[PDB]
Amino acid sequence: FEAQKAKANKAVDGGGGSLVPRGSGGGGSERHFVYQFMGECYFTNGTQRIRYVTRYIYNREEYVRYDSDVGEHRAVTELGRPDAEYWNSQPEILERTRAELDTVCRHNYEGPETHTSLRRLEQPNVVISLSRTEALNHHNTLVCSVTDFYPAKIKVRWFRNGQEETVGVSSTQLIRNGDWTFQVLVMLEMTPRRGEVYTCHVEHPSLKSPITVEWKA
Amino acid sequence: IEADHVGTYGISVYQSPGDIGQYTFEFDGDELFYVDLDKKETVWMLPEFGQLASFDPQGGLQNIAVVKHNLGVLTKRSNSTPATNEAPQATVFPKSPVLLGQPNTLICFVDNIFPPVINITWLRNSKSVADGVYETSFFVNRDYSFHKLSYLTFIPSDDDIYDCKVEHWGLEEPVLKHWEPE
Ligand SMILES: *[C@@H]1O[C@H](CO)[C@@H](O)[C@H](O)[C@H]1NC(C)=O
Ligand SMILES: *[C@@H]1O[C@H](CO)[C@@H](O)[C@H](O)[C@H]1NC(C)=O
Ligand SMILES: *[C@@H]1O[C@H](CO)[C@@H](O)[C@H](O)[C@H]1NC(C)=O
Repeated sequence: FEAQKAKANKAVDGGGGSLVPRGSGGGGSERHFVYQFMGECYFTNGTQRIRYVTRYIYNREEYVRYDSDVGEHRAVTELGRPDAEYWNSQPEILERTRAELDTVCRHNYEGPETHTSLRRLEQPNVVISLSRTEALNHHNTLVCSVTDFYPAKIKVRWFRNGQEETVGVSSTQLIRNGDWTFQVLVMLEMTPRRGEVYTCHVEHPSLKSPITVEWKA
Repeated sequence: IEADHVGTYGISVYQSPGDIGQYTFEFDGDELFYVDLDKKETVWMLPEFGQLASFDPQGGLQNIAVVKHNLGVLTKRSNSTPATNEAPQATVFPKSPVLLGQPNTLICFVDNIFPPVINITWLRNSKSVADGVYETSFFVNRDYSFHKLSYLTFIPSDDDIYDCKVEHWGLEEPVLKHWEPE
């Protein structure tokens, strides 16, 4: 499936208007300039409610925009007015953009995105360990690592040779790794006793059944 | 805002001083691919993905031109106001749990980068090591700043140590994020 690209409209002439002072900055930099365009379009409940928003950012300020619930370009800041008006006047420009909600968004979801992103199921690796310095004193931690998984929805739980325990339980946040996989760490403040069997319950990403790992006696 | 899945596409970034460009497609915080502007080719991060979907590289080159144009303008249209530098963060952490001798990847997460001109160098006991090293495209943040990732393919041993080196015009001097299995 070929993905469609969001197009950026050219900025009108742009004579070079002198924007009166604002609230700049400094104390350690040089002279640099950054431009940014992005065709972000929000999906919700399948492809039933999409919302397309193209934003153009100067330096670090959105100066011009196009909202799907508006139906046209609206200047987010004065230096946008030039662009917002011209682009809203050319059917060649404004009707093409107005069309990206389907050509550059519904298209991609239903095409590439479904046969790609939406079908990404990477099962989580799980193993428990022993941390927290030395033994009985106030230090005796059990860590259950849940790694290399995707999608992000996941549920992890501890178990003391029987029931679910919640006290002394701490789990990191999502923790993205950048390569389309997540990993989350779950600690457990405890004390090992003869016969005690702790287990770590993980579930979802790609497990048709909740997996479990035991840490014997 | 309010939405299950979010598809970020045609992300086009360009910097005046340096003719610096980046063209990317993102999905739920993850990079679908980036277009090498030099080689002029779509590079997917997930090769499996590349085998099921495709993208015409000229589209990206095509957008940079626009972005490139549009910049000069705003530049002009703005009495030439420069962008203000920022101080980036840094978090290192292993892809998977540390297990001596067994291959692992050290991750160096940098957020709040701006402008998108940063230097990230891996330090093994103070020895600027370069190889088995990988880096990601700049990621978009809400406040329009960015965050990038670097990866160090290494072998863990309870002796040597490491240090992710970050340099940015926003920091008086290189920030050192230290990580070690001990
Ligand atoms: C344009 O830039 C010059 C140089 O910074 C500045 O002195 C001047 O105030 C700006 N134009 C205006 C609004 O006077
Ligand atoms: C909308 O449908 C999607 C199906 O992909 C589902 O995940 C979601 O829960 C539904 N709406 C909500 C948020 O309840
Ligand atoms: C990054 O590396 C280049 C290579 O010479 C150097 O010119 C530049 O000053 C460095 N910037 C920083 C401090 O990150």
